[PDB]
Amino acid sequence: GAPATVTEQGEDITSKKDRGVLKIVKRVGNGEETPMIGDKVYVHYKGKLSNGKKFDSSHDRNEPFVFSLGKGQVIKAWDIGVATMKKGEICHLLCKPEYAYGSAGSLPKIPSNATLFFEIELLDFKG
Ligand SMILES: COc1cc([C@@H](C(=O)N2CCCC[C@H]2C(=O)NC2(C(N)=O)CCCC2)C2CCCCC2)cc(OC)c1OC
Repeated sequence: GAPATVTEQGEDITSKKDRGVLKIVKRVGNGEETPMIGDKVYVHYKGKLSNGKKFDSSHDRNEPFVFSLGKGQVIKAWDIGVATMKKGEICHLLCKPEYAYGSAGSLPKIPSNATLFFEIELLDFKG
C-alpha cells in the first residue's frame, strides 16, 4: 500500500534520524518557500491508522484544516512534516507512535502504540 511505499522509499525527516517520520512527496509544490514557526497553515488531509481501523478526512467535512505551525497544536509528526512543505505540495507521511500519540494513545480514535499514515496537501500559509 501507500504506508509500505513510504517505509521503503520515504525520506527520514526527523532531527534524531530514528525513522519516526517518513515522507514522500506525491505532488511538487510551487517555488521554494516553506512555512515558519507560528505561521497559520491551511491544509487538506486524509489520515488513517496504518493497519486501517480508522479514517479521517478534512474533505469529508468540506473544511480546510487550519493550525499554527510549530506550537504543539498538532502531533509532532505534523509540526515536523508540514514545515517541509511548499505551497501546493502534496506529501505522504508515515508517523511512528513517538511522533504521534505514543503509549497513551487517545480515546476513542487512537489505540496505544499506533503508527499513523497521512496524505497532506498544503493549500496556503501566512505569518
Ligand atoms: C486524537 O483526536 C483526533 C485525531 C484525528 C486525526 C489526527 O491524528 N490528527 C488530525 C489532523 C492533524 C493531525 C492529528 C492531530 O494533531 N490531531 C489533533 C491533536 N492531536 O492535537 C489536532 C486536531 C485534532 C486533534 C486522526 C483520526 C484517526 C485517523 C488518524 C488521524 C482526528 C480527529 O477528529 C476528526 C481527532 O479528534 C479530535
